[PDB]
Amino acid sequence: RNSIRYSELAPLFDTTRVYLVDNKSTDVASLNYQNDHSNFLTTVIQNNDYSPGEASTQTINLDDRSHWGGDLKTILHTNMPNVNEFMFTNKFKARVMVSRSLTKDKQVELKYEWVEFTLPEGNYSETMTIDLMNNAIVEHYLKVGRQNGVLESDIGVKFDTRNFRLGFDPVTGLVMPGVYTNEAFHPDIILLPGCGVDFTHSRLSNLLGIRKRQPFQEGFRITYDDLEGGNIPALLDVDAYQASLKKPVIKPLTEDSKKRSYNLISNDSTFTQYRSWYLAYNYGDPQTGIRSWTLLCTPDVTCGSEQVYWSLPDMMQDPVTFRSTSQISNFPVVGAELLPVHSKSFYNDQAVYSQLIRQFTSLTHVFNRFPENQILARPPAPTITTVSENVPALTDHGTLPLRNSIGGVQRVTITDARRRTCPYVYKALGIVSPRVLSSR
Amino acid sequence: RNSIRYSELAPLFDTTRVYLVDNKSTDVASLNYQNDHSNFLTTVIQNNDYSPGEASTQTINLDDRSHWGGDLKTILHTNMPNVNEFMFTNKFKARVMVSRSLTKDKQVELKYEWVEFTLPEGNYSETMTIDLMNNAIVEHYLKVGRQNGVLESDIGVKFDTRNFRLGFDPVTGLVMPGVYTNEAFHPDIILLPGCGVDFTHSRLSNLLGIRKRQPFQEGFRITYDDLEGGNIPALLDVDAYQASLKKPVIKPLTEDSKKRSYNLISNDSTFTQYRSWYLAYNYGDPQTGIRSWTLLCTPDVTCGSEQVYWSLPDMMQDPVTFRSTSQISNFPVVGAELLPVHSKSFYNDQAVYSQLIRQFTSLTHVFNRFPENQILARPPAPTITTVSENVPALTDHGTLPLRNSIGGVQRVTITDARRRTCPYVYKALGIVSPRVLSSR
Amino acid sequence: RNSIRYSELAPLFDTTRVYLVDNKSTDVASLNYQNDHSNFLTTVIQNNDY
Amino acid sequence: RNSIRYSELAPLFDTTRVYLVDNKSTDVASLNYQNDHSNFLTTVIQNNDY
Amino acid sequence: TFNPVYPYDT
Amino acid sequence: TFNPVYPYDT
Amino acid sequence: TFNPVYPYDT
Repeated sequence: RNSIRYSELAPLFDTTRVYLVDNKSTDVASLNYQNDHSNFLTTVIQNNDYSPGEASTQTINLDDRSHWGGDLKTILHTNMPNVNEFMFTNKFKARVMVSRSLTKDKQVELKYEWVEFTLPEGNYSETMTIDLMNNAIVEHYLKVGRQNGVLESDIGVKFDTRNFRLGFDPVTGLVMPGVYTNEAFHPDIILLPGCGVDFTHSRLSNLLGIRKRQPFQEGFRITYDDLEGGNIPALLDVDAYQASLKKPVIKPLTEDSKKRSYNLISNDSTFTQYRSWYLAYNYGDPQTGIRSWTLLCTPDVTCGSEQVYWSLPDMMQDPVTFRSTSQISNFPVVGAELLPVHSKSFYNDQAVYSQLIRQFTSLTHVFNRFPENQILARPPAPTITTVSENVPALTDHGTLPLRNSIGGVQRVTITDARRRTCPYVYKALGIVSPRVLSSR
Repeated sequence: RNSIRYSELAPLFDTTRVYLVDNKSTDVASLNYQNDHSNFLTTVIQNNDYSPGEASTQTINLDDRSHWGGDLKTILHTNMPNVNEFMFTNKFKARVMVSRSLTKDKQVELKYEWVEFTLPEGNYSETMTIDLMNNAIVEHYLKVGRQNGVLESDIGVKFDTRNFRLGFDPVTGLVMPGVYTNEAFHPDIILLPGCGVDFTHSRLSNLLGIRKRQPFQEGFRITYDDLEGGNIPALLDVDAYQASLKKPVIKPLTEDSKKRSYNLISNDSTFTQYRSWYLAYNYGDPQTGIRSWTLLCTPDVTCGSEQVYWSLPDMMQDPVTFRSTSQISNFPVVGAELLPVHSKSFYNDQAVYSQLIRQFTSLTHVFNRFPENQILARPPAPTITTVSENVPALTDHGTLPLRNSIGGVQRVTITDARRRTCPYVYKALGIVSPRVLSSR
Repeated sequence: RNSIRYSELAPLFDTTRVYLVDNKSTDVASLNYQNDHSNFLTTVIQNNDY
Repeated sequence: RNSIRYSELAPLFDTTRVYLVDNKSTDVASLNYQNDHSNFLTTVIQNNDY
Repeated sequence: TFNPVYPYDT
Repeated sequence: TFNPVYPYDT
Repeated sequence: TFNPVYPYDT
């Protein structure tokens, strides 16, 4: 009526457990080899005698007269890096200045080009991720920039995280303090005329916390031109003003120590040519600015909760509309689950008291190369850093229909959103508990 | 129809609870003794009269006319060390230099050999675990190295955690800062010509966060030869260059205070003979380098979520294909569960501001013995340390079939992946609640 | 009595799973576009042809 | 009474057609090779997957 | 005329 | 007669 | 000619 028979052993009734597990010493040796914990074979047999493979011949038979089903809970555990190549978090296109030249007697010829910089897999934490990006902009300048004109003064594109506009005085037209108040509010990207960044093929966008208000329109390009209204205002010549006590004030600090120009639009304007995203969003025209088509969001280092799909092709019936095949990247799905990664949050009031000390701690100002320029400076570390953290996930799918004849060797397969094994799985295993559902 | 009888007590119906518990004062005295919380006996009787053992005679009878089953939830609690012998996290083979000699008139005879260093069980935290490893490399040099030639200058194998390549200038061919930027990115292992490490029999690999892209091929050996492309570049002679203001620059600092050689390949090259894994992974040939067969992963101190299997040989029916036996290491399994250990993550911006202070805090530079050599230095402590932490696990297995005659003494057994009691269990106990499933 | 039929595929019984998901490469292209993850369309079909 | 079943596809009734043909791109590659149009193998399956 | 792009002073 | 509204001294 | 392998100075 509801048996469960196996080769030659006492028949069992009503229910039991078949175990899908990678570890088994025997099968690892033989079976999987060129496989990994995301696409492997395993014997469900569990009987000490019998050579695996020869096991493959045997079968667990759930009484034929009834349609069976089984509860499938699984234990999935990864250890995927915040920033890696497979997830698309190690690359990102941006347009920078390539050459600054003296041409055809009087012309200033500026040549800009798009280029894709890559990051060294792993390096978690958001802030640091920013830094690694800024550094990659530089590392490039080091291989092309300088040796083709282009000064530091005109480095296009830099990810910062502050509100260049806190000091700002509605009359002066300047950041009175003479310094862009060094506190971190949200990541944003700053651009110089003519350049900009593109994330079309990268989840890092999600790390900065900047998304399109219309996601499905593939094409994340944020040009200098887009950051309308909201160019970082200029600094008051704190020195002049004070010593001068008319009043100098109108004097908007044009350079800095080591004399770098703050590219001011004209000898008059209080504004600089440096455009900030964060500004355009909440300080620019809400109806036509950038706030119109992009959204200011919480960072999230994981870069985006993605899901993984399970499949047990040789043991569960194929769900409603999937068709059975043998193409690993199209197997039927039997369970979906978010990919095991969380955002742990910490507190480091030590940030920026630490950037200050961190710089001495790290024997180099590698990230802060321009410790004077109020722009190109090293963005403030925000209190509350986030870090992707891997965690085992004791998930639980529902009862799923089973085949009344379970093969000795079952194939287990965890796929990702785009349907492809996921290299970062360290442990995957599931427990199935069959039971009756109705009869034929 | 569905009774539940016991010796001479009123019959009970429909369900109840039998308790599997180690603590009981009586049985501990008699029964278990030479056993432990992972393989013990216990009386299910729970009746104050009756000498245990004499209890063993009695039996709980679930009505014969029906096939019963019972819900089995358990409470498991361990306290296993991050690094211990049983889990294979206290040893690890590496190949180091044994002797440096002056031979047969003009020959420089270098003799290398493999050797297995061990760690002192317990010592959690990842960073510190690294240190303990580096220290073991040293401790060995202290017993063989020096007293056979081999200088410190040529110590093969050292686990570090930084990106020897941040300063790097695409033209100079040197790390301009004159210092390998002291910030921690990911663990990696550095090697000198001729040596290397092997983890074939160790989970520490998983601690460093370096795995094979093809796990089942038993054999984790990472030779110097493998770390192709990606030898730690050399340092700019910061002193020369500056004082000299042609420009010295090409000058790649050959030694350091206390004069140790940075083994530069030749009087010309800007590269040193020191090869870094982390470099090869993201800075070397992606198609043939190491990134081809190894994967950069998140650390994880636990060294690898492993599972444990339960078994109640004398109380549950043997699941589908297991056969009943009396060999403790083959009992049938009735429930699987991950071994109770998590990765708690913390923030210590105090790292490297602390290594700096930690060294004065610890009255010795035991781990930093070579505070000058930019390589052999003490790796930076990474912000965000991880620590294996034991936690009670209130798990829940499903309803499992029961025998209609439950013995007075049941045997409980928690096994591990390889099937062997697990010494680190402090508390294990379960509650079973039988109930009808169908009739005969 | 309790079937679950689809176009022309073996009938399934008692239960199964239909998946509502935004990600699908095909539908994103066509269907949603001017929509967002809070108001979107998705095919429940899951059959590679069609 | 008179079905015609296949793996997992809707059952068909009364009749249909199985095709024996050499040309198929897949099988020629694998199967026949050392054979010729007078002694060959061919899959009757005709299902694109598999 | 070579920019090391690094503030050696401090 | 302009208040910068900022304590420049300290 | 004995290396204590320890920077006693600092």
